[PDB]
Amino acid sequence: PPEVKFNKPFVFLMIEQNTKSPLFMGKVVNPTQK
Amino acid sequence: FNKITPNLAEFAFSLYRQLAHQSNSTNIFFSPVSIATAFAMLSLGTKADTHDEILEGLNFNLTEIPEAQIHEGFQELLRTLNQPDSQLQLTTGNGLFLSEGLKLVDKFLEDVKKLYHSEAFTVNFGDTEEAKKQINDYVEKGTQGKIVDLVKELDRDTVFALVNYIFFKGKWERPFEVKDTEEEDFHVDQVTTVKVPMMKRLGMFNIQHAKKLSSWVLLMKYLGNATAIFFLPDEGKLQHLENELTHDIITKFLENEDRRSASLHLPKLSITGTYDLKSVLGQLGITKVFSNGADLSGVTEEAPLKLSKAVHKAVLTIDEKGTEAAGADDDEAIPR
Repeated sequence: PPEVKFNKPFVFLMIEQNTKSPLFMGKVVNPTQK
Repeated sequence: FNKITPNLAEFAFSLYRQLAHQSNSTNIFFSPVSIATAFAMLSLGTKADTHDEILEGLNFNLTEIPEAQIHEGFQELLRTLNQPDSQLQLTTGNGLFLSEGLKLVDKFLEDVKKLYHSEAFTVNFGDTEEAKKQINDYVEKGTQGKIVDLVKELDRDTVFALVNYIFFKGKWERPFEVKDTEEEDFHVDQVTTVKVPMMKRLGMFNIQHAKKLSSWVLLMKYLGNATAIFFLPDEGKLQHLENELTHDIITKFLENEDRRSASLHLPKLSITGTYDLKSVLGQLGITKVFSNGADLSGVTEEAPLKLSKAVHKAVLTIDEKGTEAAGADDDEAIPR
């Protein structure tokens, strides 16, 4: 089974199921950075 | 899907892009909905092009949706958000801090109460410490200890402070096992690799390839009415991804329910975003409300006010159990 690895800068979204509204959005460039 | 969702999503990408252009190589995190809620609420007390720049700045289009329905959209949105599934924890609230002796416009007060479930408080901005103590506490309680001291320095001339917050605490539908969390390399840039605690689980995932984004999209399901979407851009395609994001493209994703077998590696993480949105909001078209031409006569008909500061802070925690996130807005008004 293939390895899907978030080990490089990536973008993401937190969505509310009903409204479909973007509660949160962010980019991780370096975890050890906050 | 809330009538005003598409716009909120387009505001998120619009705002995100301004932020990623402001600082190129740093972690970003904010709450589009929170920011949109505070400013849509604010517009109510504005007029003319001051008022229109805000609505247009939030990606709203009056020919597509009448103003009355816009606020009505938020009204239901806040209502829905505050009515999560038993397994999910999610709250959002609005507090309007008004100075002592400020002669508010009756309509504004009633509009913000009805349409934005806003709580009115009276505070003396002359007693700076006291004023701060109250705002940060209201924020801390709403964010259950996640966001403390949102306001470190409060200007004595402040006429009112519009404060909004969102709290989130969701659990993974299928969580990671702590014992599988080992340290792995995270590739920051060509010459920068760093070890970070990397969670992992072998299971069935919603993984789709979005050619239009040259990225792979991962859908993580929370126990309840929440979902997190992760975008993994192809080599050198990060900017392209940020650039190509749209609501249509996203909406199409969630529309796909196909799952596949994979070994997921997701970084445990803790990131905090703290911004002054006055600049990035300007790039969006929102300027007059911060200027000497600002029209807030809808909030008060006695003195002409204006917004001097647009503060946003959001905190994100992601681990094996799920995700905790908080967002809070501090918009301060002063004599213009």
